Amino acid sequence: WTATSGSCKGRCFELQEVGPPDCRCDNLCKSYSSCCHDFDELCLKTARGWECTKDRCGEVRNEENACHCSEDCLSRGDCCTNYQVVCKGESHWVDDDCEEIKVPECPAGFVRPPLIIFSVDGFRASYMKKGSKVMPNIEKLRSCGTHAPYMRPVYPTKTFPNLYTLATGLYPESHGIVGNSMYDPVFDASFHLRGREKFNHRWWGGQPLWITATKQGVRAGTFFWSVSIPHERRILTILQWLSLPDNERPSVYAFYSEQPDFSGHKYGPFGPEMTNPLREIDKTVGQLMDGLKQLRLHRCVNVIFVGDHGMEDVTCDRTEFLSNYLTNVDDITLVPGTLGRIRAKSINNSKYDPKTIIAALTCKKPDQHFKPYMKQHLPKRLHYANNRRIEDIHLLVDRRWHVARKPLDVYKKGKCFFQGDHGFDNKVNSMQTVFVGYGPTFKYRTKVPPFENIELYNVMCDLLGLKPAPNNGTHGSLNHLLRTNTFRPTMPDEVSRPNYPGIMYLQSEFDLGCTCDDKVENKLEELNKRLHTKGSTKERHLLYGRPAVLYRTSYDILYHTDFESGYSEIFLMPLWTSYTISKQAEVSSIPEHLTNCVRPDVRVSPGFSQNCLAYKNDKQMSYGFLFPPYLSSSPEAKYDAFLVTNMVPMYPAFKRVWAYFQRVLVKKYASERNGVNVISGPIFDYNYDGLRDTEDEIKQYVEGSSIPVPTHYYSIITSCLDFTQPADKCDGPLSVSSFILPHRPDNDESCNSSEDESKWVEELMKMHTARVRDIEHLTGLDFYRKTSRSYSEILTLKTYLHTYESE
Ligand SMILES: *[C@@H]1O[C@H](CO)[C@@H](O[C@@H]2O[C@H](CO)[C@@H](O[C@@H]3O[C@H](CO[C@H]4O[C@H](CO)[C@@H](O)[C@H](O[C@H]5O[C@H](CO)[C@@H](O)[C@H](O)[C@@H]5O[C@H]5O[C@H](CO)[C@@H](O)[C@H](O)[C@@H]5O)[C@@H]4O)[C@@H](O)[C@H](O[C@H]4O[C@H](CO)[C@@H](O)[C@H](O)[C@@H]4O[C@H]4O[C@H](CO)[C@@H](O)[C@H](O)[C@@H]4O)[C@@H]3O)[C@H](O)[C@H]2NC(C)=O)[C@H](O)[C@H]1NC(C)=O
Ligand SMILES: O=C(Cc1ccc(Cl)c(Cl)c1)N1CCc2ncnc(Cc3ccc(F)cc3)c2C1
Ligand SMILES: [Ca+2]
Ligand SMILES: [Ca+2]
Ligand code: NA
Ligand code: NA
Ligand SMILES: [Zn+2]
Repeated sequence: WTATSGSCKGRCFELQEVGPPDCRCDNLCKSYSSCCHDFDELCLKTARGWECTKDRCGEVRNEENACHCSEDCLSRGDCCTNYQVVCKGESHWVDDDCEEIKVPECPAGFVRPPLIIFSVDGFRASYMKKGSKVMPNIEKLRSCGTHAPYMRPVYPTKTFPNLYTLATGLYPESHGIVGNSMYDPVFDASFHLRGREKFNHRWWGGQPLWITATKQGVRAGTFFWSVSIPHERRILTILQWLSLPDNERPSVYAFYSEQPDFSGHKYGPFGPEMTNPLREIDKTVGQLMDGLKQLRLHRCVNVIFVGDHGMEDVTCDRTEFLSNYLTNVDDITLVPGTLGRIRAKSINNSKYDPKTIIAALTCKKPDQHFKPYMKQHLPKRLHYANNRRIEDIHLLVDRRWHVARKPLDVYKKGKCFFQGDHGFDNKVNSMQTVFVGYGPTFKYRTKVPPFENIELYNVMCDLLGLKPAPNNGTHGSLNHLLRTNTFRPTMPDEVSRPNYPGIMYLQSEFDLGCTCDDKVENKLEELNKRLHTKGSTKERHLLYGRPAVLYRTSYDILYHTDFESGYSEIFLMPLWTSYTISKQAEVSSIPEHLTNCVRPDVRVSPGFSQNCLAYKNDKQMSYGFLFPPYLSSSPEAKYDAFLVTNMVPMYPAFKRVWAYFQRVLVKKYASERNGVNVISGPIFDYNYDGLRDTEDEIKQYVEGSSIPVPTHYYSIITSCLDFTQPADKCDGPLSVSSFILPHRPDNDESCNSSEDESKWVEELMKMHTARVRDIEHLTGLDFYRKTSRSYSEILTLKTYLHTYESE
């Protein structure tokens, strides 16, 4: 119930939301059908449109008008945005030359530069260049301010997850808005674009910027706008709020445009009909900036122009139907479109089996345009699993395609409406969106590399003097965007110090069931091999210092000629193995006599070692090595690679991947990058939360043993950004690529896996590309502790994702 017979007189776009049944006058009242009876008359005035003209200049104030051209409008804060231009001979903001804003130039009583977020729905990154001729205000923001060539959204690349990620700094799995449509089985409730369940606060987790601000004494404009409030009125409302007295005036504001997404769905991302909505958005930016100029705030406010996601060409004819794969299609519920999520239609159906659904969807058609996954097997870079609102079965849809349950769903929702959609994998080029920052706190005429939208919350907090709530950004990684207000983090403190074991065990103390043909025997070289075991080559193989262990554990540093490792006494294998391969390095084979060689490590007790007999008896599990024997520096150094302390558990199907990486790809990268440093290791994430598992969370061991089975294997591959310098003698910035490969007992993910590894392994690794920060979370390790570089620069490096998309 609403008693809509209250009034909006003096309450138009009030900031505090009043409680039912009392009627409302705020920017969401329309969405709730709760506005007071006189809201349209008083708060949505339209008379005479949005622009002054010469004949209105100095008019007598008429309070029916949408905006004002009368002499008193400036002091009232309600002039049309073109008032000074039409009536006082001033220029539009866009026609003024760019001049660096070295310091805020703010009116008396401003405590801090305000922040205005200008968010555009469906604004694909390439519109900045492709539409630049019809967007002159946006182009001035972009060229005069700080911009990225693009900004990466989160997955799924849908509106609500991405706008709420912008506001929170959180992955969708953590904030809880995991799609535009959702079912929460604990609540037994559904969230939809249409309707009323989406208003309940239990959907919306984390802490959005407006709450963060309010909690710390900073006032916030409301970030949401009911669809029927015209854009011109949204802008005039912001400008009116900016004229409030100092004690009442918000410091942070957002504008939201439904364009160009709305037209992009109908016309495609580059439809000829797209020119007009891009023009109209630019006009709106112009209104804002002209309005700020009238208030003398154009060199005071920080403005962020940001999109939520891009837009791809998608049509009804590019739809895959689950009815063409599954016999039992009426036993499932599908969340359809540009991603798929499947669950049982009835929780009472005990014949529902996800294994059989996954199998019926795997590599069935030669050009199949989606791939099924248990959510825990999705690329870790997506961070899309750890929420009960994410169904166990996920379909990753190829760009340009849709998935649906049955054909009747697509023509009874038989011709086609739409030409554009989004939601795909967030590394897809067409899903990338925009970022521009303009203002005193941003840099002048500065291009920055692409970054992820999860990082902006921290920066917006920095722009407002707020302490961010706990989030998934890496605070400091965007310091290079800012003139001032940088956040200067310290490196985390190492929690566990390593042991440095010497030779403490005799060979005969080991009963590991291992054998090695190594009984093959000099004082020149004897001292020399001892030196290697004490760390004499470590400067070459450990280039950025040893990783810091950020949790409590027992581990040993093991040195060798060709590699260094941090060996866990708890997990019976390395946490990390580091080695450098020069451009000139040669690949060799595993000699015949060493094919099955595993050697006891006399620095590590039998009790903290793996054993070969476990692998013999586990018919499912084999082993591999972290430092690859193929890249040994000499026949004698090769023996080190067969130490039991370099061994890790590997399914034979995974060994195909791993061996190709080690034998072929590492050397290829060293040739292309002028040497690489590699750090490899295991990851255990059995509860798919993106964070390192403790010992008691491990669900699988090598049969009969205490040797835990990794869920994934990582590698971090670092070289010199200036590739004329070798990786091991680099004076300047670094370049990195990394992966987190799922450790799976089949290659069902790769439909072409019966072919030679040269046709499928590298494609797999690109899909599972990762940020160093992703690996940090998953291992509790902190990398790049000892470089010549600034810590902020290193944080940027750690957040880099190598995407393997072209321009
Ligand atoms: C990205 O950044 C975020 C934010 O930093 C990281 O997420 C944090 O991760 C922490 C560890 O996983 C987690 O800490 C836990 O907090 C519990 C209290 O949580 C509530 O309060 C906080 C603070 O206000 C609030 O933010 C939480 O909000 C979540 O839950 C509500 C639903 O009620 C949602 O609205 C909201 O969207 C959010 O959901 C997300 O997080 C939860 C997990 O909290 C997931 O289940 C969801 O799927 C979703 O992803 C909460 O309202 C606290 O109780 C936990 O403590 C347990 O574990 C510790 C281990 O040290 C143990 O010592 C304790 O005993 C305790 O265990 C007991 O409970 C167990 C389970 O019932 C039981 O098994 C035991 O036997 C014990 O009885 C824990 O400390 C923190 O909440 C989240 N924060 C958020 C906002 O998500 C995230 O990790 C980052 N991601 C990456 C990849 O780095
Ligand atoms: O205003 C809207 C349309 C809208 C209208 C009425 C209702 Cl009843 C609802 Cl629910 C939505 N929307 C779109 C969805 C959305 N999802 C999450 N956050 C926001 C706010 C926001 C704005 C800018 C920004 F950079 C970050 C966040 C937004 C903003
Ligand atoms: Ca959107
Ligand atoms: Ca985990
Ligand atoms: Na075996
Ligand atoms: Na396969
Ligand atoms: Zn859309």
